Amino acid sequence: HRKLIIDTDCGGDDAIAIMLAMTQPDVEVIAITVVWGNVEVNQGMENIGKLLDLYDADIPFFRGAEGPLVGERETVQWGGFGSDGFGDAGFPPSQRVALQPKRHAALEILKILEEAEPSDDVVYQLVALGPLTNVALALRLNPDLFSKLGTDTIPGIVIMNGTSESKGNSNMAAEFNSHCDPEAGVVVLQHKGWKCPVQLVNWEVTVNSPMTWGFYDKLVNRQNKWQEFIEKLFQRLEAFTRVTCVVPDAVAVLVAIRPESVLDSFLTYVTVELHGRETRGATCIDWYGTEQSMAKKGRWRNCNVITKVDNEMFLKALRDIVEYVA
Amino acid sequence: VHRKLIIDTDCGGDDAIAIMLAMTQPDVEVIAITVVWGNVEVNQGMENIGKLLDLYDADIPFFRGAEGPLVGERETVQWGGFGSDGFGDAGFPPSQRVALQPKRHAALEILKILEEAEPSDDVVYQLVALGPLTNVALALRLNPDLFSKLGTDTIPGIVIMNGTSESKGNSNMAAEFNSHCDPEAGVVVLQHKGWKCPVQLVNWEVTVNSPMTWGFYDKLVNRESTPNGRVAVNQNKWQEFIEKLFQRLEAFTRVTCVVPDAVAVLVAIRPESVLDSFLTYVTVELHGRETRGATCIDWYGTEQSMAKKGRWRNCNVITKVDNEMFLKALRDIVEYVA
Amino acid sequence: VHRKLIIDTDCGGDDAIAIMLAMTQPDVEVIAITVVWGNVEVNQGMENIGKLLDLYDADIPFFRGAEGPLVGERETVQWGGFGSDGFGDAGFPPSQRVALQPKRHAALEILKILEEAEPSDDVVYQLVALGPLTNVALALRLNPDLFSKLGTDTIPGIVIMNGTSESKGNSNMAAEFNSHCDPEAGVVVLQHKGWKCPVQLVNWEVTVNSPMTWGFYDKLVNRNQNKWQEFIEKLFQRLEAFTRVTCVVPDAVAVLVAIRPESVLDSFLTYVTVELHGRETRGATCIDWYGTEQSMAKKGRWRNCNVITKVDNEMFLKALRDIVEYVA
Amino acid sequence: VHRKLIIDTDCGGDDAIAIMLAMTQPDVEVIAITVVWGNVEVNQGMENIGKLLDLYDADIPFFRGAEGPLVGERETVQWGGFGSDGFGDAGFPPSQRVALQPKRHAALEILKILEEAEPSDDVVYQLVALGPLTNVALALRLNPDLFSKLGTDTIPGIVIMNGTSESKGNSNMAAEFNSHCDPEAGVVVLQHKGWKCPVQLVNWEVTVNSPMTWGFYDKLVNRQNKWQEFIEKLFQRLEAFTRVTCVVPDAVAVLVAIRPESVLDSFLTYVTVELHGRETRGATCIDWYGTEQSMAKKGRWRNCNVITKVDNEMFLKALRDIVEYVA
Ligand SMILES: [Ca+2]
Ligand SMILES: [Ca+2]
Ligand SMILES: [Ca+2]
Ligand SMILES: [Ca+2]
Repeated sequence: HRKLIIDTDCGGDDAIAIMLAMTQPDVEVIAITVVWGNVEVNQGMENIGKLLDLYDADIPFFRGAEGPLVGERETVQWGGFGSDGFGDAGFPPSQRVALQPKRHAALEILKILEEAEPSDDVVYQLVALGPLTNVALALRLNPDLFSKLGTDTIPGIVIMNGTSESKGNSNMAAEFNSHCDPEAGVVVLQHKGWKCPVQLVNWEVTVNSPMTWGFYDKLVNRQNKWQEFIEKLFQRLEAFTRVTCVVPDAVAVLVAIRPESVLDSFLTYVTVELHGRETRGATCIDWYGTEQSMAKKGRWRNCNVITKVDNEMFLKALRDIVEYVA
Repeated sequence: VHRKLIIDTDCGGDDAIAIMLAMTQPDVEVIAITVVWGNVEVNQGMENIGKLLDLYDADIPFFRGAEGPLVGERETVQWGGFGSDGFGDAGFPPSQRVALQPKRHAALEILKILEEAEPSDDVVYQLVALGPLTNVALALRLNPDLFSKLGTDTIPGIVIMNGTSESKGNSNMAAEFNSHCDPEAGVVVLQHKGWKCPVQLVNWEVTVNSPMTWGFYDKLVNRESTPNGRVAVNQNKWQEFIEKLFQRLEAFTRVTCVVPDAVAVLVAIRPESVLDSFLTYVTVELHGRETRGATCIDWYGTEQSMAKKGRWRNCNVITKVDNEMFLKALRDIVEYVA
Repeated sequence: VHRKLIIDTDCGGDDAIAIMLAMTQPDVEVIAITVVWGNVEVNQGMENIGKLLDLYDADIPFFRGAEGPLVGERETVQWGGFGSDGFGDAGFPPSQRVALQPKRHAALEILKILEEAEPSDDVVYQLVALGPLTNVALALRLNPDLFSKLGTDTIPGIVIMNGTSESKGNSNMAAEFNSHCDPEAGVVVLQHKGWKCPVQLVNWEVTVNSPMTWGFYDKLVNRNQNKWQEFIEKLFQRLEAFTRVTCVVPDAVAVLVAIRPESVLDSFLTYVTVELHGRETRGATCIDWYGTEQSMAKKGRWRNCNVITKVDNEMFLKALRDIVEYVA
Repeated sequence: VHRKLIIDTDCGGDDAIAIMLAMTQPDVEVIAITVVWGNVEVNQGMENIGKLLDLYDADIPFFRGAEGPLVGERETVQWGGFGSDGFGDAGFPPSQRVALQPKRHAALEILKILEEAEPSDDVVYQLVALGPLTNVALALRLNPDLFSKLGTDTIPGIVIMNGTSESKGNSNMAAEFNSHCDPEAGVVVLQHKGWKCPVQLVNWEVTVNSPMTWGFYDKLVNRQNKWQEFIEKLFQRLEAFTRVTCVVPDAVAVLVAIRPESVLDSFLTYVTVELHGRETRGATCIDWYGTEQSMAKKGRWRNCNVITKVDNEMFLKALRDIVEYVA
């Protein structure tokens, strides 16, 4: 049984990803932590509330950082999902928002880790679907508790972050979440004491595991109440971009909870550039480094670069979202 | 007007003189000491603060903070001017106070103090930072709103010993130690929205400009001679401690002795000691090769040019401190009766 | 179309194969070889070119160029894959051609050749750069206008073995050797206004994707030799001992792209530049994958560079095969 | 000692006063003027030098140099303090000298001059740089060895108006214009091995500390002769824009080159230019506390004399000498 903390900036693919986690057996989302990114934290809170209304779930969700770990944001809000990142769909506003605790998301990660009881029946995982600010902030406050995540075998942290080929979608080199907070990425990747290397679910690997617009049409039944919500959520994205639809965060959640969906990967040293002009936020990957090269430069195999996900397993998981009975 | 201070510190020789100055001034109360990495490691820092509070018998609580920069490995080296422990290698008796202290991270303690703070016309809270800004930045990103509880519209909420005014760097060619230790933290502090008063930047050059003479020092610690020659004759426990604390620094460098952190504490509690300053936009360079940690100052920026760049006057660069008031405050340390 | 090539080079093992390729292809004539620092120092490079031209008894002139980057000390290290002289440590007889060469800096020679050139659609001049771009940048800064004499509206004037398309850096984590050697020079080349055709970027990954097999190599070198095969066996002997299923010969791929444009099976035309200021990414190749006409105009960007993504391996092997079968 | 100067310039208002100072001093001869981009474009610059030489009837040759930085697009803006042409928008008659000038790029002219230079104890050669260092850097990478012909063991071969001593940047927060214009070029000049004497750095703050008064200026232009009339016209926009003191930085640099006794204070140490900072690109980095052992450990040496005080009295007298010149 997996217990997940999902850290998110609450866009359309974040919603599909959360839906995937909540409709999979032997998985329980125990907290949702909101971070700035594609929409502002206040709007994010509203989005999560609307998504949890749909499920009637009593999962607690928390306000996190409104900007980067260090300095003004150097990225722009995309707007691909619409002005609220959620379809501008007219969902009824949620009464869940005001009920939520005041605790900063970072302090909540720590509280959950503190209260966590790892055994072989119950494993805890953090999946990060937005800029890493909340996670970095928690890490520098109490680094030790992060060893409670994962197993020697099961990854404690999976992140939707960076590139494997520096096809940047934010600047020329850097992926959005990474570019949003490069400092936070360094803190996550440099951290000592993960039980398993960070799993890097990067842009290119999600591009190569998309859904077809044809598949989408069938998903949304071109109706039970889940398909209706997905149609409304994706309506702006659909008008703006529609042969394939890339749903990155959902790929990340799939990697976390079905590790067999990883068909190919490369375990090596990875870090984030902080200081370049065109390359701030770039993912730097030691492709050729030997154990002897790394020792010399104080590197180590800290990151598993995911290079191929099983598309078939992904589609089935999406299919499972719309067939879910509580 | 009573001041309640939080002092964030990396626990070197000049940090000790600064805390001594805060603790011996009337209408001032140090309510918490938060320890940060810098010239000594946090563990050693804790031991230093404990030895300093033994001297006073003070029950001020102190807290372990960050062991390294906000982001990445330290890019500075430990100076060693005050000795291997940054505190004289003097054989002070180890303190029993250390083990008694609460486990709380220093950052969470700043937030707790701010949360419990009850500012009024008669009570003002101030944060004086005497080391790398890591703890402060960390507290700031967790709960930025609480920081408006510091200061008044008139009295500065934050005074930092940090940076340069002329980029005479003492860590690399351009950057001062504390700034260079954690440039990212400095950006967080200076870019923060909602300080009641601009950050007061007590920089390297203004502290160099307000030093003590070795001759003054000799009198501070009751060395005399004639007769015959230089020896301490009837030292109080404050002078004895100061003599032991500075003994390595003295052997390494000894006409003037610069005590930067003490100057910053003076600025915080006696604002009339600021003879000259320049209010403008200041930030810290994060990305240069030779200039990482540099203090960048908008010397010629107008209201118009700052508006167009998303700048504002966020920092008061202190350029002259009253040396006479500084010496008197040091004098007041050795004359203190509880 | 008769091609006249200027080959700028740091005179390593793959540089030699590349030059051999140019010199054994019909309707191609190498008219100058300009030497640049890189995997070997300029003096050693001069010696290498001399020994290669001895083999052919070619009277092609060759020139000393920059001994270091456009700006600052080198931030790369000499690889040593081809041996201590970058040329097999093979005991080739030293060349008498070296002392005969003109004193002219390589940069000023590029300018002289461009000045004397009569370009038409029958006779095209092409610069192929196989090393750090120092000499080219330096020439470009001094007389940028003359560089329009290279190429056609159809045929590329400049082809460079440079950069990555995927930031699999072989010098630091992100940057390829030639690019990391001189990132400033790379910006000068890619930012230059007035190329008739975009710069062709023969990057690391595309050359990795078009290698030779060690088996192919054994046949190339006949495994009763001829003089070309003997020289290739000796040139690659250290590389072979150090690394030997596939052998990557990047500079040869670049020369192939310059003289047989039909070997480019796939490419992407967009805006490309080189990072100057990153800590881990100095020398990185920055490629505008998603740039549109609207986004590029706002950013002062334009489609300046053709990123080569697949070369025809079959055409490549045939061209290497043609080296060892050459009769003057 | 007879001095032979090459003056590298971006042709603004203080560049003109500076060149006028060089041309009106005894035992000085300007033998070439090399034009570089900066406050005005090279084409405009050429026009300006031509108008200045018309005034003197001088047959000094001048050359077109770099239109932009050594590497990448300019990251600075044209100031416009001296007006739209950097020269007063004054209506000076256009010069017939421009079309006569050789086509040689300025960089290759520096090399030709150095190649033909004949140093002796009677004749010393100096390069004074009054703009972005692009031309000088470009000449240095092409043929570094020739640059040892400049100077003496005692007399500086290169004097530059460049950088800051206190990082009071007038282009960004940290950097001075010329330095910010071309940081890469500054590294090339400062890192060069083989100068006979350290580079003399005539920086922004020391020139601010040796200005002229507007009152002095009034007396200078006779508030009249052909020299004064020209100076009044050249400074007319600057005067309307800014007018107690008027800073004339390039003139201070020329003064330091030709009257070394005007340097009242300086500090010899290791200096370089930041290439990679966001806010500090173009900053002057100075090793204030470096020692002989500390510098050796880090591959540094004393490559640069940071000028910290110039004799204002000597400066004013030299300006005074401009308007009293008889050929
Ligand atoms: Ca997201
Ligand atoms: Ca301190
Ligand atoms: Ca090569
Ligand atoms: Ca000028």
